[PDB]
Amino acid sequence: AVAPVYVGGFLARYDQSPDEAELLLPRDVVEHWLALPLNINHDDTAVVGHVAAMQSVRDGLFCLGCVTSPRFLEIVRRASEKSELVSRGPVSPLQPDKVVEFLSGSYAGLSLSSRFKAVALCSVGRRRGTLAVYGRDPEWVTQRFPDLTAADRDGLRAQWQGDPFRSDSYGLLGNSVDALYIRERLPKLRYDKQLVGVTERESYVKA
Amino acid sequence: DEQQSQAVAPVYVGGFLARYDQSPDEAELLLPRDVVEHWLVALPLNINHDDTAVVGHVAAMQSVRDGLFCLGCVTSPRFLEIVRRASEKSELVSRGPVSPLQPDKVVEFLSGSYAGLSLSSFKAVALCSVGRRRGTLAVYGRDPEWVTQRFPDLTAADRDGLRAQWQRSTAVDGDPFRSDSYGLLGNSVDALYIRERLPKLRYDKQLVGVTERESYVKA
Repeated sequence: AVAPVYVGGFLARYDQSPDEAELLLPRDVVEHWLALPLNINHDDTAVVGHVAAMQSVRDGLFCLGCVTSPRFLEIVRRASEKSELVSRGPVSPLQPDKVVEFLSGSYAGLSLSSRFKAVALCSVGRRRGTLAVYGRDPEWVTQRFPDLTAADRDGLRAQWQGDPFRSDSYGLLGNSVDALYIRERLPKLRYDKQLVGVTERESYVKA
Repeated sequence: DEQQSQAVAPVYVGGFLARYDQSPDEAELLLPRDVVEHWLVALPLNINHDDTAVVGHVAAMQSVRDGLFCLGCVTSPRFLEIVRRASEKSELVSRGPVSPLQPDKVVEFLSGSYAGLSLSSFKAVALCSVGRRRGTLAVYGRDPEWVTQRFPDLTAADRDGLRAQWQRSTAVDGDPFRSDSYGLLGNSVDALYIRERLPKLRYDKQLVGVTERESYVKA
């Protein structure tokens, strides 16, 4: 469980038009700019790992991150054991993985904060199509996305191939109540799941 | 530290455990007035039906015109301290309650997290994210009278009945809470996937008229 956990997904979809103008992120700007810390919902006292790769592809900006913080993984491990959702396990093929499943359930989205400053794991991203996919092997995670080509993965593989977490369970729990009041949280996540062709039938995605 | 102390003071919670005017689709959730009044020592108060998460006790239970109403008291020092620490790391709580009300981090976190009531078969009363029976909105407050007053359906007669009960030292209490922050965190992801959580909660609030009053309810 405490072993590293990889997370991948789109930080932005070019064909997607943001609601707020501030979330506009065109291809040329992204390509022009192309390690970023990985934190929990933009709280820089909650860094859990780092972005291990970023690739601008046909449909958007894809990234792969690695959750390495032992403190964070341990807190997650303990919490996962007290989750009814986690206890239900994944769908038929995949084998149970409490930590990966808790992470899939709690932080189902990605959020690129451009103050690029950091990638935050959050309950749902503010940009659509930013579903977060967790797994123990980065190849497997990248393979969860149909839009990526072999050439796309080669570029990503080339990249990914003191505990920074200064928060606690209390902080994560305080974050959880905020998550319950995010409007259209599940519909957004399902929309994202649809847009990137990821199913619960071949991943740990809970939405 | 002084305010920190107030935060961990007792929290009362009130609301209907069942609405006689609501017909549930599932038979296991049926709870008729005659059955309630017949069955009608303090019941334990727990978090989402977890025996290892008892946070207090029920201080009053009353069958009134519109359903079964109950009042409970959250007393566990450990649970309250956990909640206090988490409440300070919540954007929702930072925004505060509707104007006139005094901010109360602990009361607000409880109002946001465990907005529903769920009566288990009487064995216990559980604070949950949303109850399976409709109209089971949970209302938190520092004083029993105030909480009871948030419900327009209760008459002066109804309150006098409840009051007599809570003014009356339970067997539930040292600290009965045998869980921790990790336990509550684990449970919080479960709540994120309950279907139509917010709509149900808004329907509940309007059904019991808590909308017509001002409270710490976040839904």
